[PDB]
Amino acid sequence: GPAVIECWFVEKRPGALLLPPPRPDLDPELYLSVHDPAGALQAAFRRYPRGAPAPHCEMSRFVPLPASAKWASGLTPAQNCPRALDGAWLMVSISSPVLSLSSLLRPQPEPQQEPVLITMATVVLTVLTHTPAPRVRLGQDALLDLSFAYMPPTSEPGPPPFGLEWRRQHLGKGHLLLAATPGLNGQMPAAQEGAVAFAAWDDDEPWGPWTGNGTFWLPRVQPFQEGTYLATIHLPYLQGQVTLELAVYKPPKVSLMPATLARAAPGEAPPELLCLVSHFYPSGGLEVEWELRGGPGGRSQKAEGQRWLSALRHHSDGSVSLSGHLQPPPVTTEQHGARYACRIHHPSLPASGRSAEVTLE
Amino acid sequence: SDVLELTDDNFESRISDTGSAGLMLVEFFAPWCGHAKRLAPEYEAAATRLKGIVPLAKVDCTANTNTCNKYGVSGYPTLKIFRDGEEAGAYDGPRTADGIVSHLKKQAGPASVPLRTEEEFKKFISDKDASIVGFFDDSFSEAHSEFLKAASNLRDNYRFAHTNVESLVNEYDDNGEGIILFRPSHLTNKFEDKTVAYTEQKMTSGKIKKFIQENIFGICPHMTEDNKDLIQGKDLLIAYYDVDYEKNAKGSNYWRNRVMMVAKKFLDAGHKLNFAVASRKTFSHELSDFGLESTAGEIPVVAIRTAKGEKFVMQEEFSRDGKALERFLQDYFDGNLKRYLKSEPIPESNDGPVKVVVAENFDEIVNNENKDVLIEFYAPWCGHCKNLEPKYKELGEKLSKDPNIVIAKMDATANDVPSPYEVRGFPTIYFSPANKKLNPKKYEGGRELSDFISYLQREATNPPVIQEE
Ligand SMILES: *[C@@H]1O[C@H](CO)[C@@H](O)[C@H](O)[C@H]1NC(C)=O
Repeated sequence: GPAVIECWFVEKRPGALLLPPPRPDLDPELYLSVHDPAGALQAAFRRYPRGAPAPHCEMSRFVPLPASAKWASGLTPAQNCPRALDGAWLMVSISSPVLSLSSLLRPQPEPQQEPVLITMATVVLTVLTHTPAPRVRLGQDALLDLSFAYMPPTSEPGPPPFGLEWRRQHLGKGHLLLAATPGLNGQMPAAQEGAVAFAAWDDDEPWGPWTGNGTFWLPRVQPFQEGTYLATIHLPYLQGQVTLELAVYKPPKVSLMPATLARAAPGEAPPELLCLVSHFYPSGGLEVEWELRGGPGGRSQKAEGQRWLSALRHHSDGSVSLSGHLQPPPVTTEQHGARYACRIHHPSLPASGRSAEVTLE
Repeated sequence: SDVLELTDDNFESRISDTGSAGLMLVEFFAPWCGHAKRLAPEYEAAATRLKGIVPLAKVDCTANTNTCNKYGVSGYPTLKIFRDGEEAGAYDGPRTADGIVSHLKKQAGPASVPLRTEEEFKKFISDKDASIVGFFDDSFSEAHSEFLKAASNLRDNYRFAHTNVESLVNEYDDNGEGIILFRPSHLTNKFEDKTVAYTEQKMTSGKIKKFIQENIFGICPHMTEDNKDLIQGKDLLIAYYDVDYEKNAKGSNYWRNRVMMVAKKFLDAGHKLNFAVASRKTFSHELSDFGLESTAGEIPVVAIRTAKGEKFVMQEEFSRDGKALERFLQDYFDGNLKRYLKSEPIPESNDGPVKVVVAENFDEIVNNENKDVLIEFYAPWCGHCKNLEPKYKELGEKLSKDPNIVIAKMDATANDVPSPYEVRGFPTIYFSPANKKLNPKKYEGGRELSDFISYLQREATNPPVIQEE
């Protein structure tokens, strides 16, 4: 994967993360040589798809501070700031269609270096997700992947208690769906919509660093659960946040009525054909095409006759249905054996669409 | 401002030039610390309001690693008091201007404040806290000396004063040497005297200390953040409500008088128990240990915490009659009350395949001496628990025919987990043998249906009957 990552520092200033090539174009208090003890940040970009676009990166000044929510207060019992967190911090936000990551770095006081002018920085906490734009089938369970890694102050038991929070946000209005602080028995907010999470440290080795899981499990997703999901990992005074964009979808089932046609004499018109486009989502982008296959004009010609569309039918699960209708013209003898079909197109379907046909006699 | 800024450079030097008492308060901090930023205003106020008395300094640890390392600062803010240049203990007080100024003023000695005029006297015992006043007309008295020993030993918890003023000494003693304890006048009440006289024949520091401890509070003191550590610990009944003697003195007395009204009866009758009233707000964080709702209702809520740790909560509402409180006390002393436990309601129907355990029926189910009980402690949010749910339900069904084994589960976040057991993470599974109810074994095995069957066959008390298909 990428060796360096162009980044923007905000409060823009150009910066870069080096996962040493000189860079007179950068600060270099904004040119970071990344030491990642826990390894999550480096492992994420080692897997990065080759030739994949450069990921978006934002850098900013971070100030350790107790979590604001009261449920997380348990992580910070003592009423005083740890000295081990003295020194400046930078929060790194990386997003792409491949992943969405957040990191807390501790850069050295001064840039200087014998080989090249660059600032040494150490990765303390990494929060990552490999499903930044999940697409779950309506009625199915959604598993929003989440992993993290923490490197404790080597200035001084097993991995410490931590906090995990998942919420769905919309227009500054956020709804907490799940919260936990594994390793610290406390009063947690009620889990919503049947959600649960695999929140835990991957192992309990003596000194660390450590990696952990926090993937969210949302049962039988419906269209109203569609949207922006924020996941936050908490450590005393430290927090990392990632954004996921959940899309719900359901391809339509296509069928015709009558399912089969009886024999008919020339100049006679077949019965109105009904193309049922059932239980699909989103409602938009549904297109209906009527064709006459295997006829006196190639095995694909646009059908003739009157055609129309039903209004949308709305189901409780949020999916929708609709009907296409076609009144074919009087049948010719040179149409015998040909089939009338409806070609359905919808973003949740292949390029060729989905069809249903009936044979003429 | 009036806050001296010390550094690795001038600390050792500037830390000695102290005011009169050789005392200096030092704040070790970092400007990025939230708590430090919050204290800043207060500390500036304290400094100026103590000018001349006791100097206040602050050391920026980010810029002075050597002095912070020397005094072992590991968190901000860290307030230390220095005497004549050496560490003299941390400042154990609220991080407010009032808290700081008052503590240091007392700290800036004397252990016992000398009263030279009735004016000074009246003003000393007009404090919100009690007053321990010694009356001595002889400058070389051994009693006056023993009193000063007490003052020094206890100056940390009580207010001491003494006087030789003719008037005062006469009015409060006959023999020219006595000690009067004055309870805060705003708590004066028709149920006990506002002052208590020392009556021991001899006057020794030890006897004085015991005399103080035994009488300063009366039958029902007002527990505040300042004196809680002196009131809690023993069998204690606390009535919580809108206790505030500044803006709600009437309401405060109204309820406190009804509490003391009942207390006195049981107390005079010989029963043993301490009483106290406290602000539902100042101690709102304690209300949850008794499962009490802090509604702005104003009506008081009562709860007892034995010295052991037992918790008893009055269920009946507080009657302005006192009869309700009298009932609760009767039961308490008669052993009729059930201790308090956080617990979900006992389910209406709890008929397998997995027994549902809550704190109220825990003993009945898990501790039925005649059974082997495998209990799973889970959490609503835990994913691994959700995956085990079905597999665990099957285990229950397969053991349905066995009359010795019970398969149960309890939501450990919505129910107090009884002493023997310790819930580390989720899920925590325990196995409680039929005759080792005090020694349940923590299940460390796998969480597959086969692992549970295997475990039970290998640990059951009596050979297990596992339905098999
Ligand atoms: C997170 O936990 C789930 C369930 O145990 C597992 O399937 C998934 O692979 C884990 N992912 C990580 C980050 O290891």
